[PDB]
Amino acid sequence: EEQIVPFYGKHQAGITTAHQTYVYFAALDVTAKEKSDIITLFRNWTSLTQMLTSGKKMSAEQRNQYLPPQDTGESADLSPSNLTVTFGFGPSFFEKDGKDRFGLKSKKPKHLAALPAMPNDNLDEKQGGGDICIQVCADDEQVAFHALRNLLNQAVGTCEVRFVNKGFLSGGKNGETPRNLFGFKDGTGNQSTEDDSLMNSIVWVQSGEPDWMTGGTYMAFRKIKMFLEIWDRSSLKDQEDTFGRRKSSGAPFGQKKETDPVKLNQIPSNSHVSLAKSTGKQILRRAFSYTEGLDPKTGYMDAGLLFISFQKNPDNQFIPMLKALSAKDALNEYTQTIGSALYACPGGCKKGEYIAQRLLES
Amino acid sequence: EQIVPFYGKHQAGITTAHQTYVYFAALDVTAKEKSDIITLFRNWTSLTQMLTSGKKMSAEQRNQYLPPQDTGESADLSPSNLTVTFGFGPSFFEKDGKDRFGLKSKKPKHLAALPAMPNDNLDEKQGGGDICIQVCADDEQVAFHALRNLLNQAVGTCEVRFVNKGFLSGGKNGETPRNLFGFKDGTGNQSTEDDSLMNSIVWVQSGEPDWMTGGTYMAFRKIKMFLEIWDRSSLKDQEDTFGRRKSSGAPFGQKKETDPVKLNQIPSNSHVSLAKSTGKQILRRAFSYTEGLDPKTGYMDAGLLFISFQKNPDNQFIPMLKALSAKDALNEYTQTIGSALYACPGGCKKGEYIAQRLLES
Ligand code: HEM
Ligand code: HEM
Ligand SMILES: [Cl-]
Repeated sequence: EEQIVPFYGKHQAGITTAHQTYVYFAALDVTAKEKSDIITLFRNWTSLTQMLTSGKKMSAEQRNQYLPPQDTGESADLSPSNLTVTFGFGPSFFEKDGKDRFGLKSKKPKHLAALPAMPNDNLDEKQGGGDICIQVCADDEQVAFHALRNLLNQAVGTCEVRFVNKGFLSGGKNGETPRNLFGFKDGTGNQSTEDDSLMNSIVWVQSGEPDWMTGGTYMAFRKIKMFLEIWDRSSLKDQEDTFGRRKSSGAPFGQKKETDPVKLNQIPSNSHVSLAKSTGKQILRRAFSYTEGLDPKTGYMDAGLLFISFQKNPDNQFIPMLKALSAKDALNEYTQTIGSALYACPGGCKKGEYIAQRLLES
Repeated sequence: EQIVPFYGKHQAGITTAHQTYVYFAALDVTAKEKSDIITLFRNWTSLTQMLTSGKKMSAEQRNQYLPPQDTGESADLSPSNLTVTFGFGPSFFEKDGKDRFGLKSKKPKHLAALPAMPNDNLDEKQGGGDICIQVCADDEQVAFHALRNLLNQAVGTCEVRFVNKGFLSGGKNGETPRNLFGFKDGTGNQSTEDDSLMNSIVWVQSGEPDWMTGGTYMAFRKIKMFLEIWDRSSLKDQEDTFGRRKSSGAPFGQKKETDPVKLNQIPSNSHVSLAKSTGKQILRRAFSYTEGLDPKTGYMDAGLLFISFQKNPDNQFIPMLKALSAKDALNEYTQTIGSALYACPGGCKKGEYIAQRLLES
């Protein structure tokens, strides 16, 4: 065994866990009618995820060769590649069209609502929302896709799949901050995910939420198109100015080191770093780049960021950033948000329990 | 050092060990003069050399008012066995009966659109193209970085026709990589380290324009794979479709993946049976793709970027295509939605540029 990340724990993996290279990110709508159908679904997803992340090798026997294989096979020879699978629920899981579909509204999390419309949104409704999100990460795309596929396979009959995105973010060979598609290092401003205390104040829900959220968090999702062709033709100055860091070093303007503190009065008031840091709030950003062939509409490379961030309180920590950035981020010149969602992520699973058990009345 | 020589007798990325990631693009030349194309090929040479060598694109950082020459996302990354391969389609040589660039006298012997086959549902905008670029690396970000910087240099000269990307992970202990059907992919290929076998299967050695010497032809097919129909099929149906066992990858009746196929032991209509029975060899070097939900099926949109190399597509590849399109069991679970044939020049010598002998220095 080698690249394994415990599935069971105080929290779900794939949040504070070291950033893997690949993500597959899916949203589902529950079409089933009874909570018991959903319990079944969550039960099976638990077994299978445990199996997948542990590197438990599925086969060996597979009796009755007239039956479908229970596993799709393409990961048979592959390392678990730090596979994590994270689950969350959107507003619509709890209340859809003013109806409480599953008797769950009394256990609705404190901060779970659609994100407010923002300026420069060009949201595709079908590229956001959804009853359930599944975030699958691994250091190997094939491993990640294998997981999503086997998980989605189990949801046939109960859910319809709403969207499946995938992305990548390679870190440096020597552990440097991974660079996004704008050539800039991404994640410098995050607090240390290995600092349990900082993660408890930023990410982890500890109280003031339904019990099933304890050791959970909220996940904000934004699919943000990045106009590479316009960016690439911009001067280095314009690029650096857009962010308030230098491209190479990743250092804040005026500072020498990437990890030096940002000096606010040294970067434009309209820079991405400036706007986000002001407001004074912290989130845990854990984004991945995407490319999706040619945009049929522009004829250019369809590319962007799968912005994913975790926060114990999206209203206090994330939305104010979103408000500030959408107003006058210099970055707005080179990006546009085309998908949006907010998910509530349950606390971790204890061995012998299933995901979100405490939410569907065990 | 995860570097693969760019310069050599052949272009890299053909017999070179299969990397995990590919970006596969086609371009149309919109420029009018050969000299524009020479410039394009000259620049692509410098940049490819630079990129594949792991030369870290630096030296200075001045004139902050200019766009940076390099996009930067690969700054911290190993070259990850980056290879970049170039080829040309029929349309490079002749468009509308006219010879666009004075190149028809050096047209390769076998370069034509593949014939339409039964079951084809070709999207014309998912195939053809004047120039293909195949970018492979063990790291998607490195591969995308290369394509992007290469395409960036083509602005003004070409328009991009399509960009595909795919993956195919080999086992932790070097097993044959499995495609999205869970089956090992490439067992039947001869050894790419057997120079003689590669000379008879892949490499052009004579009877072609001189710029093709140590070149090859690249057949491309974008083949959708219906994962949801496959997944619901019995193991028997799956194994029967191919004529090998899923796990071992061994031919029916044999114990080992590399044991010889015994034809009278696998269905008449199995993929392996029909392909082998043509008596012909190709070099398959495919990658899986996923592209989100198909808006039409509502399922995963997934398949194979089938890429194969052969010295003579008319003798080696087309007869396979004929046989398989007729009655391959696999036709139940796949459908070809893009097609192209490209002629790949011989390798570049240091101080020369790609396809120079065709464009005449
Ligand atoms: C929901 C939208 C986004 C939010 C809420 C957001 C938020 C943030 C935050 C909080 C920081 C750290 C600032 C600090 O406290 O020091 C940051 C930095 C940064 N963001 Fe974003 N961001 C968003 C979208 C994007 C996009 C589309 C890009 C494009 C690549 C991007 C690139 C960067 C870069 C390069 C930095 C450098 C600072 C760092 O990561 O340490 N962000 N962003
Ligand atoms: C129509 C395009 C294709 C052609 C021309 C083609 C050709 C071939 C050839 C020549 C072989 C070697 C057989 C032998 O001599 O032992 C082979 C084997 C195989 N093909 Fe294909 N193939 C095609 C499409 C596909 C697709 C879409 C898949 C998967 C979806 C696939 C999966 C396989 C597998 C699993 C094997 C056996 C393992 C191996 O020896 O490579 N093929 N194919
Ligand atoms: Cl699917």
